[PDB]
Amino acid sequence: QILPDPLKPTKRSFIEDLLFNKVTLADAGFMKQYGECLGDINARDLIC
Amino acid sequence: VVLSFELLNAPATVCGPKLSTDLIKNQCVNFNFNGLTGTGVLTPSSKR
Repeated sequence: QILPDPLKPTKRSFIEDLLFNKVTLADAGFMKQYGECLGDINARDLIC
Repeated sequence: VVLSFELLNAPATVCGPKLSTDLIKNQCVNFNFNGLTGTGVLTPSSKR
């Protein structure tokens, strides 16, 4: 449970997956395109 | 004679002598709407 499992696609361990699931982030890509911001205006995105 | 009015906050039907042009969209332009001037890109909106 504390070491990565070769079978699963993830490179993390099970407990690490749980930990990463327990914290919510606004965005993870660090990439927001001008076309994306201009075209989803109705959303009023904080990052935009 | 005393003239009173309001500016750049509501509909207007009195204007100075100026020539209107066509509408350009999806392009960075200088714009002037009823006297409010600026620079930006104009797109169609879903707001009512």
